[PDB]
Amino acid sequence: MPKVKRSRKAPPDGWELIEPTLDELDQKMREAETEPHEGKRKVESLWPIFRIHHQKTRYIFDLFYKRKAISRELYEYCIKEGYADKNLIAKWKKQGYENLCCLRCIQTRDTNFGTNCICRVPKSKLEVGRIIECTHCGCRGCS
Amino acid sequence: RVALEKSVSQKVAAAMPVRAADKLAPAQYIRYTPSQQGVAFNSGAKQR
Amino acid sequence: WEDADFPILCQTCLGENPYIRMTKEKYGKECKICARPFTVFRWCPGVRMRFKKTEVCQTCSKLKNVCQTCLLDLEYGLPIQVRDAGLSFKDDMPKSDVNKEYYTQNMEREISNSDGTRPVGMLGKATSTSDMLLKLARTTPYYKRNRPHICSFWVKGECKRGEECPYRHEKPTDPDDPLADQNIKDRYYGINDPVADKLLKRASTMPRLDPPEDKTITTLYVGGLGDTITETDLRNHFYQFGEIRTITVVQRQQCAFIQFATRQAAEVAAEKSFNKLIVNGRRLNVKWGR
Amino acid sequence: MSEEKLQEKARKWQQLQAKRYAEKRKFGFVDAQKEDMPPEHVRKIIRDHGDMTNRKFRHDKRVYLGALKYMPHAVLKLLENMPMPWEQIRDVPVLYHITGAISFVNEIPWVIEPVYISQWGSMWIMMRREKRDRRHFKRMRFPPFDDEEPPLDYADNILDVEPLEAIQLELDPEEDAPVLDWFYDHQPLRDSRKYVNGSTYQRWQFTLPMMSTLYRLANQLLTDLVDDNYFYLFDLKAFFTSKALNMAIPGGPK
Amino acid sequence: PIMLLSGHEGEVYCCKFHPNGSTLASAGFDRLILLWNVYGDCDNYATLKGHSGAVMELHYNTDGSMLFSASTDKTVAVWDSETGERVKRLKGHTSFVNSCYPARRGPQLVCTGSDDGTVKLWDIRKKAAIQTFQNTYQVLAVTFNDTSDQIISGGIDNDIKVWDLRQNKLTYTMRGHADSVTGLSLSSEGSYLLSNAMDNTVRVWDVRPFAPKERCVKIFQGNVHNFEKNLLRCSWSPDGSKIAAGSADRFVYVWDTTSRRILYKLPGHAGSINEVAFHPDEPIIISASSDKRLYMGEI
Amino acid sequence: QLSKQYSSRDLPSHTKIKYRQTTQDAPEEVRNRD
Amino acid sequence: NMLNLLIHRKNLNYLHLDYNFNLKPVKTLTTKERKKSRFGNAFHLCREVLRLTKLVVDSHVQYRLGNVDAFQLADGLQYIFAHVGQLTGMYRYKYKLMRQIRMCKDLKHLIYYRFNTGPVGKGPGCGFWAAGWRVWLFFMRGITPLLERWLGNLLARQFEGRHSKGV
Amino acid sequence: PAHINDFMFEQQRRTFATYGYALDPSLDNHQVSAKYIGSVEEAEKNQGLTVFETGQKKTEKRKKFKENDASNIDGFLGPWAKYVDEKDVAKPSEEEQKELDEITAKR
Ligand SMILES: O=P(O)(O)O[C@H]1[C@@H](OP(=O)(O)O)[C@@H](OP(=O)(O)O)[C@@H](OP(=O)(O)O)[C@@H](OP(=O)(O)O)[C@H]1OP(=O)(O)O
Ligand SMILES: [Zn+2]
Ligand SMILES: [Zn+2]
Ligand SMILES: [Zn+2]
Repeated sequence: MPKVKRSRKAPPDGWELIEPTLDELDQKMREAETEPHEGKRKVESLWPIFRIHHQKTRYIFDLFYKRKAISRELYEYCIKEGYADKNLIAKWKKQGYENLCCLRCIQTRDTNFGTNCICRVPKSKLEVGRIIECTHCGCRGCS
Repeated sequence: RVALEKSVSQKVAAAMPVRAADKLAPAQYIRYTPSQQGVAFNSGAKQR
Repeated sequence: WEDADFPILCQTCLGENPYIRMTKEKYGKECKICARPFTVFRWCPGVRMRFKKTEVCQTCSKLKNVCQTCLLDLEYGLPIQVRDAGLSFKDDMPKSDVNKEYYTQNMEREISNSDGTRPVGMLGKATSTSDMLLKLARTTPYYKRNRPHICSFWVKGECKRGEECPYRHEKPTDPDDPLADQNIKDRYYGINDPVADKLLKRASTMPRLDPPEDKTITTLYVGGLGDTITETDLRNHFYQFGEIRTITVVQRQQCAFIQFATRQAAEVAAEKSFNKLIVNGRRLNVKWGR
Repeated sequence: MSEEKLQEKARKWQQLQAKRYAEKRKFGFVDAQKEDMPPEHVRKIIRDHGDMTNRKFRHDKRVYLGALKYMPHAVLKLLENMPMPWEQIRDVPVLYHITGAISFVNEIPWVIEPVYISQWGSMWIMMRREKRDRRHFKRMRFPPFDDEEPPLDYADNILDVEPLEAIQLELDPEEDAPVLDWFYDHQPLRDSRKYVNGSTYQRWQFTLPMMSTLYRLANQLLTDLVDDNYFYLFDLKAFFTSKALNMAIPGGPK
Repeated sequence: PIMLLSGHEGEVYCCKFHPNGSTLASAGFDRLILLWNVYGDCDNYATLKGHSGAVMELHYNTDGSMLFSASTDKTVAVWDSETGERVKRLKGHTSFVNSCYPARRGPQLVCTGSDDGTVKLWDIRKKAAIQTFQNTYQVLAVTFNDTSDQIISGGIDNDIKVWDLRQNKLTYTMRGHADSVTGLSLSSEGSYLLSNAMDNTVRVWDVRPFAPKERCVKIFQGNVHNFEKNLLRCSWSPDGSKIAAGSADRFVYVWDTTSRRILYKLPGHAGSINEVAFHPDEPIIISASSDKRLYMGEI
Repeated sequence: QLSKQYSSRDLPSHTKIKYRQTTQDAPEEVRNRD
Repeated sequence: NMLNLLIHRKNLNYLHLDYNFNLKPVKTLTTKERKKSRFGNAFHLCREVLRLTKLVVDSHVQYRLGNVDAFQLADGLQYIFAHVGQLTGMYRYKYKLMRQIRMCKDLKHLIYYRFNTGPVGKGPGCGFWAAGWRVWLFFMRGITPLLERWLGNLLARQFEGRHSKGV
Repeated sequence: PAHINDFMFEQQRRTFATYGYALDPSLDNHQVSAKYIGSVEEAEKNQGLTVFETGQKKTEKRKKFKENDASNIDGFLGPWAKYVDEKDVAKPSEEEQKELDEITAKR
């Protein structure tokens, strides 16, 4: 019933303290995944998923880099099994990109004029206080 | 020969119909002089 | 299919910034009149204004000489019926299905042989802009056209999208008003468009000089003259317009009284000058004297 | 002229010029990539659209239909990667339409040739010793599902289940030392630059013990001929001639 | 004929002749340097490569034997017109080196103007710097004086500056331009120097042993700037007879030294003209414009 | 108004034009001949 | 979903395609509907190809649910590929298929009569499904451009309309 | 058919968008000067500051929340952090509500 594991390799042994957090997070992902398509909207019914996804990888990003509270081996096992997100992480590690909402909000080809979401514009340079809801992620100004 | 064959190419590329879709050409820039020039509209400028 | 280089649009509808960014889509939609597929151009009018779209073929535009989305005339800028009436035009574009598709086909074949420079047909033979047309014309850009629609949710209370409600969260207009229901097809054909009738009544109530009863009342009173005018200047106002017989420049009342030699000449002069004979900046009031 | 004027002039022009000639908008710079979405994105879209009967969608109707022209590609791409009985689960890269209209498995199954033949040879031995030593073989039923039983959901039905041991043959630790660990992997040495080109998986290079065990393992699916004069009048040219003369050798085609 | 040349992928910023009048060099955003033959069909033989940034200024030597080319990527480059290959990568510039000038008829020596706040003097042989006059700010154009002993530079603060190579101080500062100067070119007189500046005015100056102390000589009207603030460059004719300028107005401006009249505002271009080149032999004009191609006008 | 219909017989075929070679009868020889 | 959207767009409400891709009428149809509702070889070739793939993926789903076995899955797949003639009914619509069909018989006589060379018996448990799989993959390599052409024509004709002007 | 440079057009457009004034684009055959078009007095008083150019602005930025510790199960607002000075419901009120009911009946 968990993210049943493909490796068949033994998890390295920090796995036992990050186990329950990831487990309840996957509980929350399954639940917010099934949450059925109410009179909510058709653009915004996919905002939970991106939200949760960021969370999980964010969490592991902490416990390896900002706490150094897990090993390289355990962290790599946790990427390989699809808890984390290899490139969301490898993007987070850049300099202008600490809080990037979803990896698609910087895809230049997915938008006709060749730009990023207004998600990506610094809040100051707009200064108009206008609510921003990037249609992709639902984020409100990732950076 | 030139005009002939280019029109050929378009008519036969219709008969490709499985269009090996090429990229969209780079964004063009066009400079436009309205007929209705004046400072009532265009924020006083003449061209856009 | 049509194929264009740019839209052909009113300056009101094109926007405010000098720098606009606009997208094209080849064979994107069907002209609501020409009924055939067109290329559709979409631009963001301004900050917090709805994206507008060209809504009529380039031929369906050049034929009646209008703005492909604003639909108002190109030079003056009134509804198509008003401009037609002011040009005294009689536009014979067919209505039924087969006749209209056939007429569109041949009109397009003949407009293919053009220069792309000016409207085809009587729209060149009717460019004599009458003072009624110039008088009804819009002056500055009525840029209230480009604000978004009315939020059914925010009209019922529901626009829970915060401030992002996709429509102006104001009061819905009472549907009884004539200025509410104007179908695109009629507004292009000019048959019973309420804005046309309201603007025509406004043009009928607008001030124009009145004619007298007697043919012998050939003295015309111009009120509000001022002492910066000359008798020779009043002449030059009413000299080549026919013949003037006499001119009394009343300086004790700042007015003038022009006796003419031709009734139609003086009538044309004074009516054409009604409150709008602006010589040296004076609002003279042209009327027939006692 | 005012100095602070010139100073914020240097400020403005510095920032302006700096961004305008930034390496980002250099000439031939091409934007980096499109990296992967999460899986739940696909899963949610497709379970949402369901069977396009709810009028809430009603516009993906047209694209849904128009995508039929390409479904013989999706089928071919799907069936050419099926998971090969020594595996329980295979994960594949998937390219899909953002409305769930179509789903192309986006991959080509490269294999190492001697590895592959050895794996299928082990299958030969296992299948045979199993069919000999099973009391009664039960043949599944076709079709396995009924005409109006709607298809199952992955998420509700297979997502969390445990996947039922596959047909490994159990390799002996001494003689098959050089392969016992990586034998039954999906793409065996995918990420070890000593033996494979890289992650595009061309170009193997192997050790001679590796090759010897592989050989012995695939021994069942193999010819124990050593040379070519076995096919004396039984090669391509003999057949080309016979066909040309309309005469036919004993065991050859006509 | 008009002879429009094409084959450049992005703007061409710099175009100039062989000092022979034999071959053509042009360069710009595409980070490489194209060469052509001026005569015949105006055909392209060679393409020099290597510069990672935009080629902001190419400059010949006075024989035509080695090529200097200032790049955006903090570097100048000298190459062999014999081969097209790099001999030297003048590194060490701490920012955008926009302008380059090889000493003519003196020892081989180079002055480079850059966006670092310094003008730099370099010897080609030593792989080391000679002198550097950090005034305060970006220098946008630089040219020597025919003695190879003063160095003139024009930047953002509108006061054209000249350093003495031996006392190394601000020798000559001249004033009168209302906004940033964008181009200097000293005529083959060795005396008269031409200055474009986007304030819409072009000026003429003269560096001599003795000058009237306020050497603002001739003034012409016509050049334009806009939201582009592209770098605008001027030149004298081989004779000191006609001044050629470009502008963001798509009009090649050809004026005269004598009557300062507008001999030409020629249309024909599509984007801003960044550099006009005079033939050292002929009445041949080559326009490098931001419309990604060139023109070969004959007057 | 261009259709996307298509035909089995409008597939590309014989896409190179043979030209009359040096010995077959090229317009040069027949230009010469008596 | 695609095939049902096709059926219901043509306004043919009296037919329905069930979940194993059988097409069945839910009334008795008059002549006008027996005619209006005839379909072509494009529709049916696509139907039958999808039926083959559903047979395959559903054998795999049975494996993954726990219902069968590794050996039963392997042999059932071998079965599927050997007997496409009696399970799909594809040959009706592109009869050239029998090339493939005869091939997958020849292979099976080889493999079987080398599989059971010893004590191994004539029973079901022989799944060595590489060969037939290969065969149907090459068939698909050939058929995809054909079917993409035929389906492009069908969809065009359904959305533009048939051209009776300059035939 | 112009050909212009790319950073600069977007710079001028964003300027005119968020500041309300812009370096007018008319490339006239009569040599005009650099004139700030639109909100001219705004360009004068704001020193021509562009939305892209950094500049001193003491403008009160709207108050927002910040819950960026991703271990709280319902905690992480992260990049999706709402604005703190935002409303919690959006609706029209008693007078406009009855008026809209009256209008929907009139229609
Ligand atoms: O039904 P088919 O396509 O004709 O294949 C079967 C079958 O093969 P499956 O095992 O895949 O069903 C049999 O196999 P066994 O009975 O051997 O297990 C058998 O082949 P045998 O002849 O070897 O029995 C039989 O053939 P027949 O009806 O002649 O017995 C026949 O294969 P054929 O193509 O040989 O008919
Ligand atoms: Zn976004
Ligand atoms: Zn996002
Ligand atoms: Zn974001």
